[PDB]
Amino acid sequence: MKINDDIKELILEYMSRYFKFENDFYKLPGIKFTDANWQKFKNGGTDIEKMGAARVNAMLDCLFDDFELAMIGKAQTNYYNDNSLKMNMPFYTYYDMFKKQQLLKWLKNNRDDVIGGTGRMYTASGNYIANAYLEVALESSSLGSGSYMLQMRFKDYSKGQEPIPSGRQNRLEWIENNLENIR
Amino acid sequence: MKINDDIKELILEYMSRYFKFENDFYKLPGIKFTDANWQKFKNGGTDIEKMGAARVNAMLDCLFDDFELAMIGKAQTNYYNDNSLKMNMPFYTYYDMFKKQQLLKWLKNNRDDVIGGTGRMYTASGNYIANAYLEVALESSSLGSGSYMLQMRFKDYSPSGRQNRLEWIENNLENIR
Repeated sequence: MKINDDIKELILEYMSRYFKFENDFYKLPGIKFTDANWQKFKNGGTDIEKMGAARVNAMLDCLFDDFELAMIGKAQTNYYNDNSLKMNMPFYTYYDMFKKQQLLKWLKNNRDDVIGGTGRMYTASGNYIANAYLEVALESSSLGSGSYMLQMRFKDYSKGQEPIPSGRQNRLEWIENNLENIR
Repeated sequence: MKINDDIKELILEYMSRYFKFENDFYKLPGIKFTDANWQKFKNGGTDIEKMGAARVNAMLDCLFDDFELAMIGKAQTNYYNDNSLKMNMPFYTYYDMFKKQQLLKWLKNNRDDVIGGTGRMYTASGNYIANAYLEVALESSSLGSGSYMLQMRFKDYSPSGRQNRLEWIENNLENIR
């Protein structure tokens, strides 16, 4: 893992995916940007490398599962050592591809260990964004109390938007039928 | 995860495990402390929360595999929500326990997939500390070019072949942290 402009672009990309209103994110405890400093951050006026470590890691902690933070670091290693990848796509897009390949690996090795659920997002005003993402985990990686060592987040980007069913088998089949629609 | 004093204590603990001489670590590119500022950092004079994000994450990147960085964050969630854990032990100690329990899980449920090898550490003077740690990974998690999605590091405080090195790990569970 390396903090740089690719990570700033990744944060801003994922912030826009989960948060309809930017202030629901940038006013969060641990992040707490003023309206002016937020705009400065979005527009390239603030070097993420020199920003406070707690603030940068709080933005990452909000947007990504801890396992996704490991995937970001592993994706960076692949990206910075592959000239074809750097030539063709920005880092955040490569990360989505790395993450999708991890899900394909889970589905291939043991589809029956793949579980999921709807994820919500806490806002600065003390409310929640319903259906912010689809949370996917390997059941065997359970850490107890709804925690999992291997866990990921996806967003449904289809026009069709096939309703995500509640029920273990129906959800696994939904995932398998919407692989091209989730990012 | 969360950057706080528990992480500063964790960095200092792991730095002491892998680096015989402190300057081999704190003078590294991307970390680059002066002798005076390192002393200030070491004895609570520098707030890690306010330090540069790239510097803090470079210290973490050196000391931990990216999968271990995920384990730190998951361990923090368990630790901050369990009053018995906070009462009895500091965070870094709990993290070693969380990590050890992850290894036991791999040995129990993914035994035929457990691979290992010697890890080396790059120093500020441009050389390598050859047997810095035992590297343990799940072969099926391979990312190509010696990279693995699921990978951990252990320090031995006390062998050729896959099932053999596996038996060494199983016989030295109490000797590694």
